Amino acid sequence: FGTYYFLQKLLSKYLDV
Amino acid sequence: VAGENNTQLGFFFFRKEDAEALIEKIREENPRLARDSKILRVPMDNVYEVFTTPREQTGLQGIHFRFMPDMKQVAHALQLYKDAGVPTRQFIGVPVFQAEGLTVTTRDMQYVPLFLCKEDLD
Amino acid sequence: XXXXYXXXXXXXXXXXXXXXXXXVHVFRKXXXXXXX
Amino acid sequence: TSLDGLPETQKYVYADEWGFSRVGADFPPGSHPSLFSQLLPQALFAFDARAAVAAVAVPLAAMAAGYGWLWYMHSIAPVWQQALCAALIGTGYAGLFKVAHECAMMRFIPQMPGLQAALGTLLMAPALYSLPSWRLHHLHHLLHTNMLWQDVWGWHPLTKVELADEMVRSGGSGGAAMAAARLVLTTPIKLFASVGHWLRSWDGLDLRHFHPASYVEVLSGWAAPLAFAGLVLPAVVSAGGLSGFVSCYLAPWLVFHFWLSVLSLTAHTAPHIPWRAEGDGWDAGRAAVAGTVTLRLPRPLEVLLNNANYMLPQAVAPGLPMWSAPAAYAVLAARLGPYLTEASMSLKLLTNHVTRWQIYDEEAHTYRPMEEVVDEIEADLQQLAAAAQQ
Ligand SMILES: CC(C)CCC[C@@H](C)[C@H]1CC[C@H]2[C@@H]3CC=C4C[C@@H](OC(=O)CCC(=O)O)CC[C@]4(C)[C@H]3CC[C@]12C
Repeated sequence: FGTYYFLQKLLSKYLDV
Repeated sequence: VAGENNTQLGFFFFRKEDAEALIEKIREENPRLARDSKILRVPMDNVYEVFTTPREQTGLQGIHFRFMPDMKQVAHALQLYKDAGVPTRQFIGVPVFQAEGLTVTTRDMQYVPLFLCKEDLD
Repeated sequence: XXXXYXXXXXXXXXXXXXXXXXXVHVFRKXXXXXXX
Repeated sequence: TSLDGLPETQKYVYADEWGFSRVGADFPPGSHPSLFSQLLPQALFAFDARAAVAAVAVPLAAMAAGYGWLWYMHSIAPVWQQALCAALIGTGYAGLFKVAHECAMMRFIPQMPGLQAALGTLLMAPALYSLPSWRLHHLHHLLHTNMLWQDVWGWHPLTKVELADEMVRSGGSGGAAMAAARLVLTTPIKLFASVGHWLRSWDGLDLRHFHPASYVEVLSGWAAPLAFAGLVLPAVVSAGGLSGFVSCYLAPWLVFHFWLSVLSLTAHTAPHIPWRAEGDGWDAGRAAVAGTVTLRLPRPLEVLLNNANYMLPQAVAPGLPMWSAPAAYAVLAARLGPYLTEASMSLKLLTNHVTRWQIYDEEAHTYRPMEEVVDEIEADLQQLAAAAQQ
């Protein structure tokens, strides 16, 4: 579980600059 | 049914199995028209009405509506015909049956019933 | 009008020439048509 | 890099044995698959309306022609005419689905992000695919490309030690699991294994796999598929009966899934491509460029599927538009020619995927046939039993 917490975290950081 | 030199004709079958067999023959040569069929049942009322109309108003250059009685009752009709004394094997029209002395009486008068079916007649 | 019949598979004649082969045989002497 | 540097004669005879148009050269470690994006001209990232509208409306017209042809003779058609219409509609939908997969990575019309997300959702719906789960799985693929035990959203190969473990865990090759694996990886149903991928989306329909600040977006993503299979799928059946469903929906579905599965399977599988676990010799640029394959199509199919086979021009440049994917490839062979790999449409390639390349062994680092592998690990079971009789 929580298997996409981190990828989505980083994608949000980078695409919403 | 299309023919030669621009001819067509309408049909009216006293037993729906005749038209069903006709479109089963249609399926033999045309599957589209055989899926495009639907079976209608109307009295002689409006077909007699359209008989009493200008046929070229709806489009006529050789469309001759005819009837098609079943062969059972026309055979019974012709055996009636030739048990009288003049033996032939051809018929005119659609066979109707009646009986002498027979007449259906109402509360007011004695009307005459007409039977297309010798079975129902007798 | 009238139509002639002969109980033979019975043949029929209109005043094209239907043949009621015991099925049917729509002779001509192709039912590709409809009302308009 | 598995059959790396040696005379090009034997790599060419290998390419002819396998149906491959080329075998790659040597690639050194320490690189980034985004490096070679610096080569492409600054006009290959251009935007234009006509190419995109063609890319969306051409497979649309293919599908529409197929439907019209079918509804013209809805069910009176013979079997192979039905197969032709099914194949045509499935190919048109594969093209529309590639347009979808483009707008999912935000590189189709970045000018309108909302309109393009709505377009991607609408076009993914008829195939029962959720846009955000697809995007997550595709990024998770790009990150772990050809990595062992890590890229499960691609064609993860079945290895040897795990199959021996299952062999012991089932108590022979007569259980349901072993028979299922055999029948799925041996017959042409493998060419449809993408169906299983479709069942691995909907991650249990469980929001506990995602980031909380995304819940309201993930659920809406599962909405457009469900709504479809809740509204349209009934109507069709209602107006077409069981057969009328196996005709206008299920067959184009199997066509699109065939196209998807074969595209991926031939894009990232080959005997000259090893599958290393990272730490034990993995690299990004290496497993990206060296461990890949590009397939050739007839230009009709290439204008239909919308460049559906050019996966590397957009793996070196994740922001490269779709009508420029061939042109960019024109540049790449100019620079990395010796390291590229290529192949063509051939039933021989598929037959070797079906019968020859079935089990991946990490010792020889290549693919082997399944019956030989299964008899030989039965022989190794005989060996370990011989070591176990005393
Ligand atoms: C019936 C058809 C014509 C219409 C479309 C139906 C789909 C929306 C259904 C059919 C198969 C379903 C899947 C079948 C199996 C599962 C596993 C199930 O989850 C689990 O079993 C949890 C994990 C576990 O038990 O180990 C529920 C989600 C999912 C993906 C289902 C999601 C919804 C799916 C794709």
